[PDB]
Amino acid sequence: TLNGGITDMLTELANFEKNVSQAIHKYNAYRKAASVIAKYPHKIKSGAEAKKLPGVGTKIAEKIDEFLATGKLRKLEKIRQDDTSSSINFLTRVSGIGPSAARKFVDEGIKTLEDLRKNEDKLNHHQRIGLKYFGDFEKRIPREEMLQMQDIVLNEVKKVDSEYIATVCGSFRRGAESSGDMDVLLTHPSFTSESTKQPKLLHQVVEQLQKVHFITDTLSKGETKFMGVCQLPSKNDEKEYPHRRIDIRLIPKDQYYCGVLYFTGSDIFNKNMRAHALEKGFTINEYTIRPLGVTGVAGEPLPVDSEKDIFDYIQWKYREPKDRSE
DNA sequence: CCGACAGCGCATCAGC
DNA sequence: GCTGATGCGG
DNA sequence: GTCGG
Ligand SMILES: O=c1ccn([C@H]2C[C@H](O)[C@@H](COP(=O)(O)NP(=O)(O)OP(=O)(O)O)O2)c(=O)[nH]1
Ligand SMILES: [Cl-]
Ligand SMILES: [Cl-]
Ligand SMILES: [Cl-]
Ligand SMILES: [Cl-]
Ligand SMILES: [Cl-]
Ligand SMILES: [Mg+2]
Ligand SMILES: [Mg+2]
Ligand code: NA
Ligand code: NA
Repeated sequence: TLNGGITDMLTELANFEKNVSQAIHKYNAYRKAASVIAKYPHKIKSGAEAKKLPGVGTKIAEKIDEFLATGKLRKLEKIRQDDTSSSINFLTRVSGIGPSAARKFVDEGIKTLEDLRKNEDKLNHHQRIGLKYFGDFEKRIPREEMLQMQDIVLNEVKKVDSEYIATVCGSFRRGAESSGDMDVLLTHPSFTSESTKQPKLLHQVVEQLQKVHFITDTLSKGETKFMGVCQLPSKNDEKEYPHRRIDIRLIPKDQYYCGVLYFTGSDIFNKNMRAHALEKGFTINEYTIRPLGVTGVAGEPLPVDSEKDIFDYIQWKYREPKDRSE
């Protein structure tokens, strides 16, 4: 974190374009610049120095010079003062409320935590739970708690069927000392790219986890993806653990590597890798890596038997999960 | 300049 | 009821 | 907002 001041600035600028301006490309431009600068092993001394890095252009370089000289950015100082922008940025922090709903509520005058609570009636199910656990979802999860959660998930899944294989991905698999949430990749021999010999595969698991009171709420749920809430059990007289966000993805067993690659992230890593893939003439999703014909249309899935095989197709040396945190 | 910028599952809605 | 588009995950 | 062709 040699350039934390600069990266935080780029991140605030990113959120602004995302939440207020609804300009996703500017959002990603800022995030890319922040990321590349985050792994830069030197304390940046000038906008020009930073401009040498890919993803950092003239505009961002000018802002870096402003930030390095004054220790702040006028554009942000003004944005921070703007009531609408402020309110819109804040509301988007509730899970379920994005830029559109945020601006929408702000129009109606609903712009504070208090306002949301006195208007639950104006929230869909997901946004309702997000408000309920607003404080909790703001908290980080120490890796030690992730370990306890991992144990519960793997053992409970094993109890449903010994053939299930639950792998904890996301930032956890990347070695992080704390996570924003828990992401679980699920596989079972009965569900392959070729067939679904068994129904309720994901349901059974969700059900069992709810049975033992690990999963407390549901944000969204389908046959292959579950997005909800969970909580570690506390001992007698012991304060309860904060509620945690949990995501579970059931992927075809034979497409495991593409699935684990995707779910391990990071999101920026995935976007960079998938983009590189396109330039190399391939397309990558959580199921497969396919070549791109002359027309540009995806071809048939190429054989994959490891994460490395995917890296090899696009001519990228293998990168351990811990080195994919972009 | 100008087009590209990753990919997709679930919830919700408009139009039929 | 469906399909298609959009918001959200994030 | 940044980049490549
Ligand atoms: O936009 C996205 C979001 C997530 N993902 C993938 C990569 C990411 O590592 C994984 C889990 O998503 P999270 O939003 O949970 N992110 P991550 O676990 O990396 O970080 P955090 O610690 O915040 O949960 O899903 C994408 O491909 N694109
Ligand atoms: Cl944009
Ligand atoms: Cl994105
Ligand atoms: Cl600032
Ligand atoms: Cl695979
Ligand atoms: Cl596919
Ligand atoms: Mg995560
Ligand atoms: Mg997640
Ligand atoms: Na640059
Ligand atoms: Na939100």
